[PDB]
Parts: sequence; C-alpha cells; structure tokens
Amino acid sequence: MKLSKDTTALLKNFATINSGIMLKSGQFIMTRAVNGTTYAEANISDVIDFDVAIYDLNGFLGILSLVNDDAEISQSEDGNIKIADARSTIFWPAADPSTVVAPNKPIPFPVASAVTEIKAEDLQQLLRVSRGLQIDTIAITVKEGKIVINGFNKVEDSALTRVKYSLTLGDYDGENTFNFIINMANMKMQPGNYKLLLWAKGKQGAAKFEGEHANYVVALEADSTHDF
Amino acid sequence: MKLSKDTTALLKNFATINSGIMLKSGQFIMTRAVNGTTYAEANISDVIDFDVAIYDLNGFLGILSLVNDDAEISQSEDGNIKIADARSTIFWPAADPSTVVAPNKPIPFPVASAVTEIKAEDLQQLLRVSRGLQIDTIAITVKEGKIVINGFNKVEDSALTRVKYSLTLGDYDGENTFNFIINMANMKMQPGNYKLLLWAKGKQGAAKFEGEHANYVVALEADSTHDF
Amino acid sequence: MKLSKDTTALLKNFATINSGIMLKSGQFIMTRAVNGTTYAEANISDVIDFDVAIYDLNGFLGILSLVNDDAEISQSEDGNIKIADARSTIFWPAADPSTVVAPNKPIPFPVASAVTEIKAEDLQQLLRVSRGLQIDTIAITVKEGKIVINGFNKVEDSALTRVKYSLTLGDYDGENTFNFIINMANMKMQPGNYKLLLWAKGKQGAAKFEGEHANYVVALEADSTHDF
Repeated sequence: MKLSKDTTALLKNFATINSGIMLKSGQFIMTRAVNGTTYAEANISDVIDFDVAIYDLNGFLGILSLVNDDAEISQSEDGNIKIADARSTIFWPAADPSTVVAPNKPIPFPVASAVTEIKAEDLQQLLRVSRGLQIDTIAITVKEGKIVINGFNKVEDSALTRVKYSLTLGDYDGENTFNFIINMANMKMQPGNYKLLLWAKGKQGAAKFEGEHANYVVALEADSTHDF
Repeated sequence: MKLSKDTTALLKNFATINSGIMLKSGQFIMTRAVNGTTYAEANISDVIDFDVAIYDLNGFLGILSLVNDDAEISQSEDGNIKIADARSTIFWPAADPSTVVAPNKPIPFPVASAVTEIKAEDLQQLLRVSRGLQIDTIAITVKEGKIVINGFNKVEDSALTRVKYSLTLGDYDGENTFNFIINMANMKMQPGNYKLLLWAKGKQGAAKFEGEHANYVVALEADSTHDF
Repeated sequence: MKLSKDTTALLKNFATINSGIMLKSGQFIMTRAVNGTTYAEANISDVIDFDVAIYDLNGFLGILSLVNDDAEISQSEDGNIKIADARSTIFWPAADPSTVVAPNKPIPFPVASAVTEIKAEDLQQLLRVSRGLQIDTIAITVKEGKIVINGFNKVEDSALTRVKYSLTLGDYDGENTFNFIINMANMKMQPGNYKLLLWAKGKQGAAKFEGEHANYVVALEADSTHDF
C-alpha cells in the first residue's frame, strides 16, 4: 500500500485525537479519543492492504516524510511494518491492539434535530480565539432567530452567563429551542468547511461535523438543554 | 473605532514598556514604564473615539489580530470593550484608570545639550550584540572627536571600565565633554532611524529618541557625568 | 584575519562536535570531542594569522554574524579578540588553553581496508531516521555482494539482532568480511557527499569520512568484527 499526502495529512489530524490508531484493510479510517468524547472517520483515496495497530501515529507519519512518495509500505516478515524506499528500508513496530483504544463498527448518525454550517475562516477564528479568551466551552443556541455559538470561560462562570465570544452561523427556520454545550477541548476537526448536524433526544446529544474529507462527532455536555 | 495594522504594531511596542495602557480619544498615544524610567508617545493616523484603560494590552492586541480589519472597537454595554465584526463579536474587559500607571501629560523636550542620530542598522546591531555580550548598560560619550556608544556588563564590571562593544555615531561639533549612561533595560524603542537628543542639567539628564512615528524619553543614570 | 561565510559554516559545524576550539596560525582547523570519540579537520580558504583558544565557539560565531563580512578580527591589546568593521568594535574573550580540549596533531589515516561512498541524500536520511527510530548504533557490512548500513537500538536490543533501518551504499568489489560498528552519537559530519574509508587491524578500527569541505574520523566500537 502507499499513502498519498492527503491521507497522511488526515492521519496527522487523527493523531491529535488519539496518539495511536487501528488501521484495517480497505479505504476507511477511524479513531476516537481515549475518553470517547470525540470520534472521527474518513474514506481515503489510498487503500490499506493489511490490519495493523500503530501505537505512535505521529511518529510513524514523521518517518514516512523521510522516504520517497512512491515508498511501498507493507507488513514485515516478523509482523511489523516495512517501508521500502528506492535504496533503503525502514521497519516500524506494530503494536498489540490492546494498547490502542479504537472505536467500534460505524453506525449511521441519527436524523438531525437541527442543521447549520460553519465556514473554515470561522472555525479558525473560533479555535484561535479560545486560546486568548480562555474559552473552554461553547454553546450552540438561538438568538433573534439565528443559530449562534457563544463562548464561555467555565472555570470562572459555572452557569455560562458571561458570553466572551459570539459567532452567528445563519438563520434558523425551525421552531424548537436548545442550548447545546460543547467542550472546546473536543473540537479537533481539521481546518475546513463543515455542515453542522445537531442531534438530541432526552439526555442524549451529539454534534456531527460533516466535512469534505472527514466526519467528526463530538458529545454534548450533560448541561445541555432543549425541547426536541 | 478601527485600529490599523500600523497602530496595533505601535501599541504592541508600547506593551513592552508597560503591560497596560490608557487610551484617550484623539490621535495621540503615550505610555510610561511603571518604574518611570522610560516614556513613549506617538501620533497615530487612526482616531480613538472613547476613553478606556486596558490592563493587559498584549492580550488585547492578540484578540484584535483575530478579527477582520473592519473590526469596530467600542464601549460595551456594561462599560467594557466590544470588538464587533459583521458576524462575530468579542468582548474584552476595560479596567479602572486608577489601576493603570500612565503619564498625566506629554513630556516635552524643549532643550538639548547635544544632538546626534542613530541609524536603524546600528540600533539593531546594538540591541543584538548587547544580548550576546551580556551588555546591560551603555555610555554615550566623546572619543577623539567622535560621539560613540560604549557597552558594558555592569555585574562583571562595576566601574564601567571594560568596553565590550563600541559604536561610532559620527563626529562631535560641540565643545563639551560628557558620559551619559543608560540602562539597556530602558532601550525599548522599536526598529527604525532616530534623531538623538541628549540633555543634562546638574544631577539631571534625559535622552530622547525621536522616530518617524513614536518618540522615547529615557532618563540617564545617576553616575553620568558632563561639563554642561 | 577575515572569516568568510564558508569558514564560519564549517566552524559552526565543528562547534557541534566540541563547544570550544583552539585556532592556530595557518590555513587549517581541527577539533575533537571532549570525550575523544570523533575527530574533524579541514583546509580553509582564509588565513588565521594568530593563535587563540575560544571557549564558546557558537557564541563567537553568533557575534560574527552581527557585523559586516569585511570585519577585521584581531589580537586585542590585552590578549583577547577584537572584531571590527566600518563603525563598530566588538571584544570577545580569548580562553586559557586549559579550559578547552583540543586535538594534538593530525595522525595520518592508515591505508584502508575497504572503501565506499555515501551520497548526501543517503546521509541525511540516515541521520533523520536515526532520530525518529531511536537508532543509537549503525553497522557497516556486506550483504549480497553489497556494502550496507544497518541501524539498531542497542538499549532495546543488546545483541544487535533486530535491524530497524537498512541503507544500500553500493556493491563491494572486494572479497573480505566485516561488521564495523559505529555509535550514532559520533556521526557529526556536516551535510554533503562523502567518500567512506574504513580501516581495521586486529582490535583496532576507524572510519574516515572524506568530504569536499572537511574530513571526519570516528573510531569503531569494540564489538566490530573483520577478517582484514
């Protein structure tokens, strides 16, 4: 198998969600944070031709940048990974799968309670601002008939009453009410545009970021409220 | 009000002098070190439309560098700062004036004892060499008919007797003799060319670096000598 | 004396071998690591017109990068170093040879047992991979009529049995058997192409990397083997 630049760029991102990964034969990759707050999946143009668990994904990816593009990666004789360059060979350890937390088989996302979208420059601003504003939690709600994302510094407003940052995502044509709360540390989507699919039922809730390359599903905090 | 890239760059330089600042409506900014050793002022092209004190100038400038150019900065509903964009909004705390040391009035430099200049490439060399040679104090004096700047490491040489770096500005046309001493920690001018105005009356003295947008006034140290 | 950019670049690389150096009148420089494991030398195109020991080479070279290349480096009135250009003078300390471990004399590298080469690209990858794979020791040997370098992780594999990296240098037109072991920490040659000269007698052994700018000599580890 071979890994194009796009595929390694995706893997580098999944590497920020979970340092390790479980690759399975086919053109689909997926991962989740050790604590299950964030999950991500993607169909890739490259094809994986064997099942292997890589404990240090970013390390593996770095080692692939030292080889040619047409490098041929395969399963080493002893069970590891073999990267064959024009005149050189690199062997990378394959880990026992028990040392890598991986997600269960993919299940279709439910039908959305609410739908909207976020543009690359806005996701970028949201993420960049959280650092300087000490924003560690955001809430997607409705104000004056438009979906908006408010940012708070929970450590010192617990009730999320003092909005420090506010972003308008467009108009809401629904009729329901909600204030879905997300933990900023879970927003690991790679930069780019995203369709935002909000889902809630009772005390269950999740936000899906459907992008052009991958999909990210993040959990809503217990404190979330709605009338769906 | 809208602040341009040129104005925020100056405010960023002023933040190295004092971490907080007091803005007054108009097109003039000035600040002073909390210990009162260095002063700075600048005329700006943008206009400030409301009076406001900012405790953490740097943090503020980091937040402005995240919103568009059109970003309008205004007096918030609850008396703080509002940074409005077309689709986003960021709030920032406005401090009580009393909690921010600031100059009460501009420092005029009506008279000079000596006038010289320092070119941008030479000021840059001075600063860099200083870091490399632990130079923490400089001395402006006359040497064989030339105005020069000598650099020393005060801790390893209390008599300011071992010059580690020497820079010639030009020849002196005066008739006086002097040795103006400056603590490098007070050389906060941003890069550029400067007219240098030196003044000393008895146990008094100060140096003014006149730039083509901001000026700096730093006090000479007590062990300075002169025949003025 | 005036040091051109190519001499300072070489001097900067020797500094990674031994933080200090002993310069001597002539057109030749050399140095050896404090623990005596690696030796380096080179012919330079500038003339060093006087003996001087430099305790902090990197610092010195940094200083030299703040003045014009036309800078005159001379023996200070009091034994130290004086660097001077158009309008500025910098003084750098000369060290007592006692505080600097320098080589004694270029002992002629013996006839070689075997000879090969390593292209710049290969060398770079060897170093880059060694870091990513934590390869602390390499082995130069013959495999299928070819000279090859195998990298191991000696702390995690004492017997040097599991190759983690392998590079092909070229075919061995000779007919001897050898397994020359080198400690990665001694591979300090600056980047470029090199002629590899390997030599061994009994329990004696060393490798000389012959480059166009400079030459590096590194000893072989005790565990090396050969029938030369």
